[PDB]
Amino acid sequence: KLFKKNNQVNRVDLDFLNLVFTLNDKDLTSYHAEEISKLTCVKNFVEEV
Amino acid sequence: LKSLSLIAAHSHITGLGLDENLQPRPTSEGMVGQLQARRAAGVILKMVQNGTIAGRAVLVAGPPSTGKTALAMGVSQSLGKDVPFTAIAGSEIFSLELSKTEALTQAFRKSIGIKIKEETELIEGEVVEIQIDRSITGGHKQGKLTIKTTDMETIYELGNKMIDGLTKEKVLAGDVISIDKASGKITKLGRSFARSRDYDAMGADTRFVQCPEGELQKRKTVVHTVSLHEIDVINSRTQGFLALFTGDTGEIRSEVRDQINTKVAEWKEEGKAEIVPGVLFIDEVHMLDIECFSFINRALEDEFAPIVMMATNRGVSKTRGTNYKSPHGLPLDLLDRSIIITTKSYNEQEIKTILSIRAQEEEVELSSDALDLLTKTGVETSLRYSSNLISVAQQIAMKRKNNTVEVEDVKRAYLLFLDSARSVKYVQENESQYIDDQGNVQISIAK
Amino acid sequence: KSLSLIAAHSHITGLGLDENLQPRPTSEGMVGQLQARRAAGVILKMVQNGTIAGRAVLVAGPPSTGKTALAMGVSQSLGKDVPFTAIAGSEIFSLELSKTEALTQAFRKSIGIKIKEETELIEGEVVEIQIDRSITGGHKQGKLTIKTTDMETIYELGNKMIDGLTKEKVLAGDVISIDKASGKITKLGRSVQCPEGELQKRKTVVHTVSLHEIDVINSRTQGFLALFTGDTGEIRSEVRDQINTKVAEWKEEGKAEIVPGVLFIDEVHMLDIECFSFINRALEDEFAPIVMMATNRGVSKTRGTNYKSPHGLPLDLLDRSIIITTKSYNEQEIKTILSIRAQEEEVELSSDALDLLTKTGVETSLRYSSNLISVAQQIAMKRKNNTVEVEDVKRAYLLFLDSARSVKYVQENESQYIDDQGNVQISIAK
Amino acid sequence: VNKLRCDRRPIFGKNLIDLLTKDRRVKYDKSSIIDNELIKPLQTRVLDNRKIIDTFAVLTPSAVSLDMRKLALGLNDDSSVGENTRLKVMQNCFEVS
Amino acid sequence: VTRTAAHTHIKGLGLDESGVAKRVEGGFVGQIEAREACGVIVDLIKAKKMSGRAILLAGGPSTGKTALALAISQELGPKVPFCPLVGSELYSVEVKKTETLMENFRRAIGLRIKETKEVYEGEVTELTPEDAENPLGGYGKTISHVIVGLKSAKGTKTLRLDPTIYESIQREKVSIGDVIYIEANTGAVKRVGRSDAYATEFDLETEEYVPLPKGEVHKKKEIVQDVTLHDLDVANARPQGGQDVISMMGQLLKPKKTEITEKLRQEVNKVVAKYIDQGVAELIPGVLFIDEVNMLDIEIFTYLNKALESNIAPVVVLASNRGMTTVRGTEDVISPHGVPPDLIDRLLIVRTLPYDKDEIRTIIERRATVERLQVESSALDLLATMGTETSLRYALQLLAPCGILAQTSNRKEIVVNDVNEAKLLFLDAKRSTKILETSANYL
Amino acid sequence: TRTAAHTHIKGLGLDESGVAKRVEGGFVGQIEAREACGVIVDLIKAKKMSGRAILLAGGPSTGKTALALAISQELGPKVPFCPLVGSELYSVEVKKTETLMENFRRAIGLRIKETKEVYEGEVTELTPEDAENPLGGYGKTISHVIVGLKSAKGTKTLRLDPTIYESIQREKVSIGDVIYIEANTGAVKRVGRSDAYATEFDLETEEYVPLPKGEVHKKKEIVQDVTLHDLDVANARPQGGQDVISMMGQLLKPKKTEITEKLRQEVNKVVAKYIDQGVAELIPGVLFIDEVNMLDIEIFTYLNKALESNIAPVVVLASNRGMTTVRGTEDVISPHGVPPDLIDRLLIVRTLPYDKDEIRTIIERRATVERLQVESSALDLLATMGTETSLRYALQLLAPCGILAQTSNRKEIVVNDVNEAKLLFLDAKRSTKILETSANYL
Ligand SMILES: Nc1ncnc2c1ncn2[C@@H]1O[C@H](COP(=O)(O)OP(=O)(O)O)[C@@H](O)[C@H]1O
Ligand SMILES: Nc1ncnc2c1ncn2[C@@H]1O[C@H](COP(=O)(O)OP(=O)(O)O)[C@@H](O)[C@H]1O
Ligand SMILES: Nc1ncnc2c1ncn2[C@@H]1O[C@H](COP(=O)(O)OP(=O)(O)O)[C@@H](O)[C@H]1O
Ligand SMILES: Nc1ncnc2c1ncn2[C@@H]1O[C@H](COP(=O)(O)OP(=O)(O)O)[C@@H](O)[C@H]1O
Ligand SMILES: [Mg+2]
Ligand SMILES: [Mg+2]
Ligand SMILES: [Mg+2]
Ligand SMILES: [Mg+2]
Repeated sequence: KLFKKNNQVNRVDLDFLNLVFTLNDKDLTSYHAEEISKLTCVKNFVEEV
Repeated sequence: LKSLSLIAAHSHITGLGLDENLQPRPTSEGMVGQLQARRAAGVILKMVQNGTIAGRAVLVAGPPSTGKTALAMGVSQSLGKDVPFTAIAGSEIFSLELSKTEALTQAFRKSIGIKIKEETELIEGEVVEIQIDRSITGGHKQGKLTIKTTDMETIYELGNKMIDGLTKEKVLAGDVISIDKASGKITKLGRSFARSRDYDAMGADTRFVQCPEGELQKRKTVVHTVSLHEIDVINSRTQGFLALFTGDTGEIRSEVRDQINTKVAEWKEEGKAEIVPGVLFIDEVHMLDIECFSFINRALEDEFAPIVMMATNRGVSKTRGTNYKSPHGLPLDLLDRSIIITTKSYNEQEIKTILSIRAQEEEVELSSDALDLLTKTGVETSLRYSSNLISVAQQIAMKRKNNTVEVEDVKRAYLLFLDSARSVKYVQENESQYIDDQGNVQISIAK
Repeated sequence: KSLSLIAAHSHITGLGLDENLQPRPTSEGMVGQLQARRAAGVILKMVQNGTIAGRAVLVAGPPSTGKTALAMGVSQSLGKDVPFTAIAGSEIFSLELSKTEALTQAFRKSIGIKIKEETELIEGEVVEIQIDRSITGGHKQGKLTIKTTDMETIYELGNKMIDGLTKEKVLAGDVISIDKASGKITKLGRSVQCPEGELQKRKTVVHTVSLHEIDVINSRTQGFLALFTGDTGEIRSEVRDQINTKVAEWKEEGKAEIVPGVLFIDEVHMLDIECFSFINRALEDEFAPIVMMATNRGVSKTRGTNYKSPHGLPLDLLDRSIIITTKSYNEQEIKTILSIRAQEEEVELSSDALDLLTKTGVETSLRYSSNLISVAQQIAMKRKNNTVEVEDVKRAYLLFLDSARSVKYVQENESQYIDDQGNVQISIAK
Repeated sequence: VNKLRCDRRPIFGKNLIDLLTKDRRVKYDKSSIIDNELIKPLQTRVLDNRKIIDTFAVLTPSAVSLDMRKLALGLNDDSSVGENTRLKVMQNCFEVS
Repeated sequence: VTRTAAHTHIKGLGLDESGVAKRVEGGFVGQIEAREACGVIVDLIKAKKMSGRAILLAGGPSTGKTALALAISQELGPKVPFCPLVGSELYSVEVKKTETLMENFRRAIGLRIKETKEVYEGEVTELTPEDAENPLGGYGKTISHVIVGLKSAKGTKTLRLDPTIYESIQREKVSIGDVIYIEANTGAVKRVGRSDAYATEFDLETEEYVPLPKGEVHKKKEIVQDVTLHDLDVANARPQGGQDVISMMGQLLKPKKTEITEKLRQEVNKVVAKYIDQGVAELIPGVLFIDEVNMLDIEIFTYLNKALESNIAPVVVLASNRGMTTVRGTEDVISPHGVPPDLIDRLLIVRTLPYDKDEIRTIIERRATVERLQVESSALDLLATMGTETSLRYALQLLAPCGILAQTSNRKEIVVNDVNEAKLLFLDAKRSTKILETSANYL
Repeated sequence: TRTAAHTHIKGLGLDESGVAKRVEGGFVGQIEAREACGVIVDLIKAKKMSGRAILLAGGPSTGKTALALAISQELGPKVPFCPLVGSELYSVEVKKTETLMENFRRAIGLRIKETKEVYEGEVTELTPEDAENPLGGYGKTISHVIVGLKSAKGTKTLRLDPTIYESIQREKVSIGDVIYIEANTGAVKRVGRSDAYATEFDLETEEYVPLPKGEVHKKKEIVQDVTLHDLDVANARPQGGQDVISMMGQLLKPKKTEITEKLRQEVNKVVAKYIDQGVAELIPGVLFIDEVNMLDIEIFTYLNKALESNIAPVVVLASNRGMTTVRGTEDVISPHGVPPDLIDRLLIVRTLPYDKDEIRTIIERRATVERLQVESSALDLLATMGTETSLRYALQLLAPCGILAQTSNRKEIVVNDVNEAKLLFLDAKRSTKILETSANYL
């Protein structure tokens, strides 16, 4: 508990930026990753803005 | 550019300076001089690009700082991407986890690559409406779902087993999914853009992608490049892919390797997979155990042996593991099957070009009189030495704030940092102060 | 407590000293060794001061003369609540752990930290405890009666409190202590004890934890098991680098304090040269214990090298260490030491037997006679007389040989004993 | 949310899941054989040897410490493990035989 | 109060802006040449352009090598990573020495990461599920959205959540009146504890109590935390994720070092190479320091040749004392400083001079001022002569015990009689050898 | 088409019951050597003798290994042959003795042949046949179950015992789906739906296989071969997905464990039981250890007791060295590196160096497999160079001469090309002569 003192203040999740990526082969495929990355919805939020 | 931008020992060397006639240029492609050695390396370059020959070794010989390491490194750059290359050291194959024999077998396995191609038939489209009747009649009432794409929209009938399969990974429609044609596998890509405004805080699974364009079902082929080593590690374990990253192989039995060889043979017979001959380079092989030498002698004759090149600067010396002194530091059996390429020490004219071409890499402007003193000190010292002084003199000149490095700053940089030959003298005169092999040292100055 | 039968050092307790640091002739089981006791006392007050850390001191001397007893008297005089670590030179060599990490682990063990925590506890006899099943009106309703001598009040439980009282079976009439902040119950006995006073009291709880104990917990899911099981297995240095900074912040905040314990190494002459090379760097750091090293041998070969360094230690390590020399005991001190052992072992020795035991102690060794003083009591026990006699000392002298006598016997009997070349004659004739 | 979706989506498998099952699945058929009687895996030998285990198992670990089993795995009433995780593990151990 | 072990009186190199070294600065006396030599090293470390460059400073014992190697680390600052290492520490039972050397090589360099997170936190006022009457055919029973109100000191706000993040709340067993922590990025919910005002409700309570969080409701914050690449590699090797019963025993097992493949390192260099292109991350070099390099085997010396030619190779500084000696692991090879000549060719040589007696007298003075004790000048001269007759580090050791004898004599200042008394109780190496030569058993 | 220092060797190149031919299978000269090995091929094909070892000795580049590859070709692909090096015996996982014993049992293979009658095809219909039960009862009683089978070119109707309804219920087959039925063993197997049913649904997750070709009733035989070691590994290794022991298989690491003698004997018992009934066939193989000089005396000792085993196969050894000190003993001196006690248990086959005229034919025969053609003039230089420098040097210079010929666009090697290739690549003697004239430490 003394080492559980506030962390996420200065802590980075490090799992949100995909530096843990070695866990991505279990449930995820190749072509689904390529098409999933190609189909992104970006530029729609810019229009709605 | 994709690699990290921090400068290395040799960052200037890119490719080899040989033309289509293989005649080397005096200064080209980042290198300088070494004409005959560069041509002898280019013969190996076309020897690899041909790919019709296997199981041969070649040696690069020379004294220290003669360009032997910048030679094999230039071969890997001209060889290009997608051609697998393995550069290790002879001291690295000594491991407590793996035996030297198997650790060397993996060193031979990683070099040769395999390209596998596979075709897929998938149905991907955004869903409009999904109807499934339950209590109206019963028993898989044949519901129908409507899949939408930008340029096409159709309605598909759903079978009983597909009714059972759609329940898992539940779909509310309003969604983009992809169904495998062969296995009927359901995959959920993610929600559309109209669903983004529903919640202020949403889970980590959610996401938004554009509707797929074109035909509903497509035929696409995918290409993969996987080395034989990765195949063997994957087949050796229930989960071997984690064993790749964790680095624990487990000393794969040689029994599985033959099965993998038969698999690759069948894949080549079917034409689905083609192999790319790779290159293996071992640096500083003057220190190696004799068991590794014999295992190299035998393992070089197999059907898949990557081309092996090595560099050793030791003269006639005792081999590690035996009392006798064999020439070159290697047994005569390894020298019997091999080809030796010798490198010669650079002259004064070439050293100044090796210097300026280095200042262009460090982006350090030099005066016309700085290369004179740095070259003069470069002749007595080793070429690998003054290259550090070209780096320090830039900072010493930076303290003086003015532009190019002046000669006086080079003299101060040489004064602050001793040469390897001077330290021997300063040690020999001060010997009583430094510790001795016998352990005797005089700490007190007072006598 | 702490059952112990007899130890070599069992008699000497806490060395001996005066406010002037001048040693008494006989003080607390310590005879002889005037200067050595004064220097060891200076080191002791240096540890108690705690202003200086990471200093090495060497204790040199002949075998069986004033060496280990010194460090024993320093450890006992240092007393409880301060760390003291004693490890043999052969103990740091390990197959599972590297010599460097096993050497750093002692440096981490020799420095402790005190952490204080304040809690509010309610303790007392429970006369009546009522607990009710869930109803629509409320989740659970219960009332426990905690009776103490000064005050008796009733508390209404907090739900999960009721799950703690129903979790472990509690019988009315036993004295328990309930922890509000911790959320657990501690039973101190039955009503064996008596209620002292008011139910709720604010107390502070001090915990003495070494740097090693802090280091192991963070490197593992459960590190406290790795403390006892010795499976620790080379904790990362990055974790320790975080522990040091966190401890620094704890010190600046005032929530913890550090105690500069002592690290004693027996048989340092047998340590490998790599460990000697690591100690030099380990001493110069911020957190390090005061190190005391003792070697019997001198002018010998260092393990791991061909050459012979003086005293058996490298000079680079000798620079960092201060050397203390011990002297061989005189005849008048040996009889007093053997008398102290006589008072320790409940052995009655006559003056006539003390003279012979002293003469044999001077002619051969002290460790020998101090072994004989124990054996003669049984030979005297067969005679049923309570006090040992000269004849029993002579019988114990002829029964159990000395080393010098055994060597002189082996030299004549060498033909019977096995030889370095492996030659032996088991046949009597020819 | 735009940056959230721009981050989350580009998760690339370093190789593939299809490369794992592509280099694994065997082209050869099942070929049901008597080799099933030539294997006799280690798990079945524990069942077939039941008599020898029953007769020749005698000695007992005379000295034990109770509640050292719960504390070894880290699952107990108070620990650093999650509250529901220790329960799910307890049920999984309660099921698997 | 404060602890001082043979150090802490050196606050840096103490160099002027022109690069000239003062006679005495920052606890350092003399050695202008070696100081000016290391300042340019610090400048090269700040330049960030050079990688793999190495500079060796070699001198006699107690010449100030290591003390200077701490001074450069003080000059770099806390932001620049500095990893101390000793040659004897590279040998490990778990993994080969080579993987430990390359491992520390990556432990030297470091990288900073910045990312923005938005969090809703506060006390839960009223939370209600919202169920859709439409069956939709996909599910038998579910919820369309879950509305959870949040109360904070500055203001209150109601939120609309998806059924999954509400299922997490149901896993946390949150009830009305308990403070929760909900992050938007990962979507994780954490219960801090019950609100402080509700504590008076029960006489005895198991749950801890915390005050209501400050802030309106929503908060925007970024985290600039910097992390070394090797820590990304270790975090990459051991996953912390998953609820599987296998993963639990994987957390229970002790961490065991393993040899990391070059492929994983290459992938980490790829993703970092992308993040430095987006500008979200900034890579900074760091310095590796090795003491007693002469203890290294010729194998590690050979691997250092290939390691220094790498692009990610950090700047490493080496320090050695002994003169020309047989290299460890070699039979007949004799090389200066105990380093092979091929490696000496790569490094830069800096030499360290001894100290004059008048400088030693000042060293004892400064060590006494940092020691806070009081020394007479007449005894200071004798301590200087004593230090010059035996060794420099012996007088700095002599300053410690005299303070105790002065307290027993109650004198505030050290007197010549005090140190003269301290000399008899404590002997140096030269006297110990002399008495060691003549005695019965090993003195 | 990849060629590494080999592939021009096809078999031993013998003739029928006679002296070996002059040139056959890429072999030139050394008729006595490949003849003596030719007898060893017959000894191995006899499948009688056990633990009989032979050793071929000779200088380097004398064709020692090509003879072992040749007899490996002569035995055939079905006969197991394990290439092995003396350096591979040292392993950190297990002791050298266990690795040697394992490689000794990797040599002998075992073949299994099985003939099973099958019934495959579509399902025309399924109807029960009601008959009176032996003891009177009100409920239904079925005597037999009728199953129709449709395949390409034929059709058939079958009658089965009523116990088939349990297996059919287990396989869940009803109508219009191709099944798999074994004659005597029985039950069923469902391979997949018939192909004509893919059109009735636009989207379905079940694949449709075509009807079986040929008759609905078939009889086929399948032969499977497995080595005894691969058999033992399966016995020692636990197999399960969810089992607790298998659960400890995951998250931990498998490592080679020393196999007990009891398990090996137990496998020998069942292998003998199946070989007595005629279903199993035991074919001994050949073990090959290159560079036996690299073996420690501890392994040489275990070979003495190991070669006297009953199931021990034929092992061929190669040692190029002359009188040497055996590894592990400094004072002991024995020829070839093999201790005299171990030499006593084997037969030595001498090898002789190749003549000049044989060398030229070696290069000219290597040119065909290399696909490169050379003139007669440039070949005469390759002969003299091959005899002076070394044999493997002229064979190594073939590819660089061809690449230089491609740089000069010529399709055949010329004297200028072999000289230019001589200057670029140096042999051992030239390099060792250069090391002496340089003080640079080169
Ligand atoms: N062709 C070349 N042109 C310019 N510089 C070279 C060339 N070859 C080598 N060098 C120089 O040699 C140095 C490396 O020498 P290296 O090959 O490592 O010698 P060795 O392998 O004998 O240790 C580099 O600093 C590089 O500047
Ligand atoms: N000053 C002393 N007072 C009392 N006993 C002593 C003293 N010095 C040594 N001894 C005795 O010596 C024995 C152990 O000797 P020790 O100090 O261990 O020698 P060393 O440390 O050289 O091995 C103990 O049993 C102790 O009784
Ligand atoms: N120039 C100097 N000024 C002040 N103190 C010094 C100086 N040089 C050395 N010292 C002191 O000497 C002590 C030991 O020197 P150190 O650098 O450890 O020697 P080495 O480099 O041989 O290990 C250090 O505690 C340091 O404070
Ligand atoms: N009869 C032959 N005809 C042609 N080439 C041969 C013949 N015998 C051996 N060789 C050549 O010798 C090489 C193999 O030599 P090897 O036996 O490995 O030498 P060592 O005796 O040192 O093991 C092969 O590349 C092959 O080309
Ligand atoms: Mg090199
Ligand atoms: Mg002792
Ligand atoms: Mg030091
Ligand atoms: Mg061979």
